[PDB]
Amino acid sequence: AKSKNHTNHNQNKKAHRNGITKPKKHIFLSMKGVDAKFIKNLRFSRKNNKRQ
Amino acid sequence: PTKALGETLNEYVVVGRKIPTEKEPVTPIWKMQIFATNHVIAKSRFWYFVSMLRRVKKANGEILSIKQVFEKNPGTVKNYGVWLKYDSRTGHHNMYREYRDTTVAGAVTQCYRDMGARHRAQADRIHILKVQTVKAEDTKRAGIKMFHDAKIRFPLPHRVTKRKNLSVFTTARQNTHFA
Amino acid sequence: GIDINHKHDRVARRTAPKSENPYLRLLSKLYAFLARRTGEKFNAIVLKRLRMSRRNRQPLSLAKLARAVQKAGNENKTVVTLSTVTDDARLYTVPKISVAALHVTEGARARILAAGGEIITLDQLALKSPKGENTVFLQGPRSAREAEKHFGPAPGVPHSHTKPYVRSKGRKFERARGRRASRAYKN
Amino acid sequence: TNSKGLRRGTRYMFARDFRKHGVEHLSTYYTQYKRGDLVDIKTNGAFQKGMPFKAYHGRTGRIFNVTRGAVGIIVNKRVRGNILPKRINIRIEHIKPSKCRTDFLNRVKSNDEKRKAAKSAGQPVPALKRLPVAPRGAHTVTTQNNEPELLAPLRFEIVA
RNA sequence: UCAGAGAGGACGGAAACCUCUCGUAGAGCAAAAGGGCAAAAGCUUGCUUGAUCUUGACUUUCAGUACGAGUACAGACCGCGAAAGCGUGGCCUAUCGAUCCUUUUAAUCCUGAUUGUUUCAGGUAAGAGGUGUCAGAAAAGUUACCACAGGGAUAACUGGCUUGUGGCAGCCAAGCGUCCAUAGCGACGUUGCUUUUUGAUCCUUCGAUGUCGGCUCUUCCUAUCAUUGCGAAGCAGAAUUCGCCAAGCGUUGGAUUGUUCACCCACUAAUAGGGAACGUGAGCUGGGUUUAGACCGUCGUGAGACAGGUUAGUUUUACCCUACUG
RNA sequence: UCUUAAGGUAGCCAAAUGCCUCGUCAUUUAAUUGUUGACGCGCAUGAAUGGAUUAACGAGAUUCCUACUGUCCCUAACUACUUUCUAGCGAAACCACAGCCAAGGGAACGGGCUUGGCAAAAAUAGCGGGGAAAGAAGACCCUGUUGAGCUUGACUCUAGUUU
RNA sequence: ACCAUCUAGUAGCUGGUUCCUUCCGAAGUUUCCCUCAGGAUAGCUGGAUCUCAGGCAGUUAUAUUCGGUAAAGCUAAUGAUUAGAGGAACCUAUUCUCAAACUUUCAAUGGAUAUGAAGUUGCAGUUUCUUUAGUGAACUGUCAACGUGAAUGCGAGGUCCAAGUGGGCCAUUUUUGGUAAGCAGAACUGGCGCUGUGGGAUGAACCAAACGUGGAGUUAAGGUGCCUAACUUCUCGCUCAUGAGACCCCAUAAAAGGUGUUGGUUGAUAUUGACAGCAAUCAACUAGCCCUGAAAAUGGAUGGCGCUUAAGCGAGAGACCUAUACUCCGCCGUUGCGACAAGGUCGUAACGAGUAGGAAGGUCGUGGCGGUUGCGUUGAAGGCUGAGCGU
RNA sequence: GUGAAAUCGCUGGAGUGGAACCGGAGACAGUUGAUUACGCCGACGGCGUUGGCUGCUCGUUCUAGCCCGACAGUGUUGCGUCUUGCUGGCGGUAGUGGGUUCGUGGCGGCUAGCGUACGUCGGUGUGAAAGUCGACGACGUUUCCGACCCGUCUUGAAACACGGAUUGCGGAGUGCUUGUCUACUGCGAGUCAAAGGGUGUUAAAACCUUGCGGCGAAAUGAAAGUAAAGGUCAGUCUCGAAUUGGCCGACGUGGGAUCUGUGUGUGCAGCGCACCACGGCCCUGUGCGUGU
RNA sequence: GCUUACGACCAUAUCACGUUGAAUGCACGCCAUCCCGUCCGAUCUGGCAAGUUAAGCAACGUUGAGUCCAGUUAGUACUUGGAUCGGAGACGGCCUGGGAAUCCUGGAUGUUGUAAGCU
Ligand SMILES: C[C@@H]1C[C@@H]([C@H](O)CC2CC(=O)NC(=O)C2)C(=O)[C@@H](C)C1
Repeated sequence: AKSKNHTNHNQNKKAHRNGITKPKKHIFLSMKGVDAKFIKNLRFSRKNNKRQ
Repeated sequence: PTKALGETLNEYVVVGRKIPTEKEPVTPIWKMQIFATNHVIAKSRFWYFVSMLRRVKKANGEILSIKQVFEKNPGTVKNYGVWLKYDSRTGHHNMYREYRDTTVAGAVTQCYRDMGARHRAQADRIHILKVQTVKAEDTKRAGIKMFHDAKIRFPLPHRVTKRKNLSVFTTARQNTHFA
Repeated sequence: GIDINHKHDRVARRTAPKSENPYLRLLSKLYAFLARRTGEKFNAIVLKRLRMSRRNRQPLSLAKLARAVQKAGNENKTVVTLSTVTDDARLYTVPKISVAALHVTEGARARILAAGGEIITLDQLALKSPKGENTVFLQGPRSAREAEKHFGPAPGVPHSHTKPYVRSKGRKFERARGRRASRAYKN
Repeated sequence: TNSKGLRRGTRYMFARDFRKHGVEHLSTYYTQYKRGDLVDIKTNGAFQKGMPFKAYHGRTGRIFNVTRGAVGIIVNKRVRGNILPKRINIRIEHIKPSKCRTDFLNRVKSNDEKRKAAKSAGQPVPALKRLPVAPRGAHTVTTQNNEPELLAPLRFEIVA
């Protein structure tokens, strides 16, 4: 009663059933994982710029 | 695959050439005589043969002209010689065949039918190298030669005639001999 | 045979309030007529919010109403909301507010009327501004629900701040393994 | 089943090109990378540090971080029915500027310059759209010194 | 600058050490394989402890969980270097571990709730003690005295596909055949056929298709033992061999063995080979196999095991439909 | 010469114990994988886990001679009671629907399906080819984190007993 | 042992699981589990909807890239491996044949990214980061100008709740184990499972084509001598078989042979008369049909009957037949949109497969309760059964 | 009391060749309807729509042949560089002139289904009844086509896989506790109120009644404990991990249905809900780290 | 037309043999007290300027090897998609599109930036 039976038969069809979802367009706006020193300097710069 | 469909294949003259490029601003013009059912097939076979013979394919070339050729005088009988190359189930062979007809296109159609009948060869496995008109004394096939006689005579021995628009049954006697 | 997909042919929608309230149904009728005839997206919005479920109409705060009215140019416009207008104890000064709403709580109504304001119904709003002229459309915060706190990525996945479903709160209720590095890991 | 090591099946992928081994030329380090730029990933086997994973080899990504000698890149990866924008910190040696985006930028620059010049000179706004190559137009071909050659199929010859 | 090669030098030789040329890596880099590396990642050597403290982000497996491993930074304190720089272990790809509990280190820390002091105990943070079935129960057999829920997801008998093996038939001729490859054979090779061998598979059947052999009785096929009609011989004839048309008709009595097979005795025209659910158990028998009793040998501490031997061990139902006989 | 605690002694044997095996020789027969008597490097005989014998006894296993016979060549005849027919009485098993075949394909052995062969009431007595006929949720095999009897060097306990 | 109770003991296992229509509609795959007949997990699916009104796409174009398979190479490295040649080994230049764990080189299919408003130019501020340095980097501003920059198609996005599934099987191509297998294991895609319909005599998968209920017309695959709707229709050849042949998967056939017949290739002789006997011939080949090779058991299969200038084989031509397919016409319903002062009516365009499963409608049906509307000894319920109504 | 189905007997009709049942389409038997205009049916015309078959006639594309001239050949009549024939390209085309191709062409002929720009007319029906006409024809009979037994596990069932002889009646996702989401209702920074008490005689109901209780309004830490207001402008300064004062007060930016203003379906500008994205601050724990 | 320092691309630049080399320069070169390092002033390090283009280096030469580019190989090999295509099969061709690489042939033999200098 062998029961390993791996396959990839219908998986592409299942994936395309609902369409392949491309990544959003705001992912490039976040500064997550950016250099800590650069982020610190950016925070200081943003804190001080005079609005008018 | 390619098939010689249609009674009395048409004959076309096709002229084409490779599309000029910077390195080859002027290209040679090629011309062929092709027997095909219609001009689309004519162009297809033209490109087939031209791609076989010269380094050019349909993508890189163009068809300057495609024209149909009509028999000059279909009121006279000629002997036609056909040089062809064909592939059997085992090997490739060259054949020379002879036909009698009032049109070269008719002779080529006869050639296709005869090859199909005698060698079970289809149109896709046959290349027509050459077609010409042979004189009476330059023929070399007995079937054609036996008809080069001004005194030719023969009856119609056993004529089975088919009734067309009548009942299947009749009281008439059927006669196959007509002296 | 035609090669098309029918999975999304039908779109779920509310063509009338699920509520059996006769007055709500009458308001829906009136504003369906108004939207169909005047052809105003304002009336369409009012109709849709009338037919919405109560989950989508979170209560609105008198503080928000006052903030909307105090903005430059909004002093005389009528605030229209299909959300209940509640009273805000943290609000000390209430300006003059003209509001059309389904329901206004006792304290909010008392404060609005005392401050010289006016409260009308949706049919009175229809008579006043049939096309929604001089209006300020407002609603309560839709995502501010304890239920919404539990929605999102599962609590046990990285960078997730979803609230778990816990029997109680304390050191003994899902605070040991997978929540601190001293126990296996932390996410 | 296969082992799931990091460099399984990279025998030829991470190898150097023939007669191309050795010291790494310094334009690789002199090249300028800025956040928002597009870069192609091609692993350099000679640098075992900061290597990209085999699944990102030959893929193009966008830089989001610039460190001392590496860059953070956002590369699209297919996982079932979603495309994930994975973030990878790759060293400079495995990175090469992408030319598609710079070509597009050049085209946009040319479009703007042509539009500005035409507007200033009073000309009509010119066409600034790429068009698919249209079918060939009408022309004439001359046979002078180029007479057509009659071609026929050749007979079969036994080539021993 | 390696592996190695060439050419020289007391004892010194094929091989000790010294010298000069050439030497794209043909060496070495802890280990398996594969990548990588030449003023190095290799060899020699100096100094050192970045194999240290701290938090996040990310890659790999992936559910985009955890562990493990790794990547690029940020803060501290350091090492080497003249310096730029490099360094969080090993040139890269494997070399490893949750909860609970114990134990250790850390704060001049928190708690023991009648007030305090000191022991003691318990906590917060980071390690170690181990789960190798490695996302991690604490675990020896036998049953033929056996039982239950199921399984044709799964074996033993038939049937189905396959035909390695078994059997049978062809093609070229090196040779045998006193001489002569083909009368009759035919090696080295090679082409097929068959399912009366045994295998391979696991498609049907485990709310059961009664599982060996013999007896009895039909019919069928031939790859023809005999007989009929013929052709060819290394055919002068009892005799014998090959081949063709040919399954019309025959192919027996016995000793031993449960035997199918096997072997022998005798007669005979001949003592041909096979199928029909390895034909045939509501046709028989029950000798064997194949429950429970019992004995021996070997094995086991033992219960017990043994296609090892031996003895004894219940064979049910047709009156229904069809077929067949009248 | 290696080597054990000791290295199977007296006996006995192809045995109810020997695989190879239908062991080899003789005896019995026309013919014997059988019987008996011998041989013994005995896969794996053996001395109260008793060895070797043994008169008498045995519904115990085995071989042979004689007598006897229908076991057989090869069947036949007869008797009683059935079956048979009649009067009276009168069930049960089983039953998806039903019941002629060949081949095909199909869950790889059809009563139904496809193509053919065919196809004429209602019945009596037999029959055992088929209905993969009926009896029973396979007593064989496997699975189950299902049992039970028994054993012990399994884990954890315990009556009792000694101190 | 038996009796009662704990006890309706537990079962990842077997069996059953009861009305109608409408709409949508799967999976046998990933990871973890003393896990492999089971679960959890992601995937596939339904429903509720909500926010909006151009950015997307199982498709191309342009631009740029990745790869080391087919092919190619070993007279290029490594590993095999035949033979000599020029100076027994050795050297040189060669040579025959090879590589899943060789390669200089290297496709086709294939993968990825980009193709403007979230953009391009400037001006004018911030920074403790960076630089010798306005030197850069980044950001900020209700800054100023410019205005949609390939094709085709098309409305897009978000959240929540939850089912079933987690035995698969078949086929073209590629491919590993095996002698092979209707065997075992994989890759892409399409199917059956879940699915009917025309054709292949018959068949889960083959060819055509997918389905409301009807009609007319036309077809796909397949066919037209009779079964059987459609021609013994038209043209040219080949074939005689003492059971020929007859249509994808498909239902077996080979090596080797024929002086059967039909075409071709090559080489010779021949009219200074070619072969046989006292006017073409000879020889070797070649490939169509036919024949031998070709033996199995109940009587049997181009599906059957039969068919021989065919009703066979090959090339073709007209016409004709036939689907739940295509066009048009009516009706039913769903969906989208819309009109109307209505929990409704109507209009309009497209659409209608379905197992497991999910929703909706039900003036479908049954028994009560609070109310409401009525009928009944001039006959209620119950029972048997004609005229109608509703899919 | 009623008196079903299965099963069974009789009378009459009808079928009856190794199953029977069943779907589609007719016919028969049978059942049922039927007030000049109108109903129920038919025929012939017209019109609309979708067609099917079949002819002429213009032209268009590419092309000849007949006809004429020279040359070359010969399957050649009649009597040899003869002649008559015939063929081949080549050159001409006046005249004549067919093939092939189709046209945003022109003109016809026959005929079908569906519907009714609508006409011309026949059958029948107006007291029964009989007849006639119309419609059905349902588990009756007969024909042509199709047609394997359901439920179930299964990759696969008509299966030589299991359950099922027949009929009636009964027969299986429930109750409750606890969660979560969703829909509806009331109130809303509150809401619900418990046990209980007061009342209530169509008194287990209904009605009234809560310093206090549940949930919510504040989190965080193991705990001791601590516990959520800043924006902008302008100052002093020991120029720093300082301080002071006003105004505003729930932060900033981008996108935002709607609204407002203004141009020309569309554009620009302003205030911006919910929501989304990117940040900023504040509370608590902890590491580093200072001081005033 | 050149030399040097620092480079970029990393053989069209490499390798073999040979000719030439004006000026700067580079280089060889002399010495070893001192700094510095060795068994050894060979290397490294320091102080110099008698001598040489001998070598390095640069330019040039070779029917030079290598490398690079192009042609040919060739519309060939291979390959996407199609067929109720041929064949017992192995396989083969046709339709529709992509499309190589050896042998062989021919050509090229570094380009160039910053700074300083010679002519
Ligand atoms: C660290 C390792 C494990 C530890 C201990 O046995 C593990 C526990 C785990 C658990 O949850 N329950 C238990 O009863 C055992 C121990 O003493 C040694 C073997 C060492």
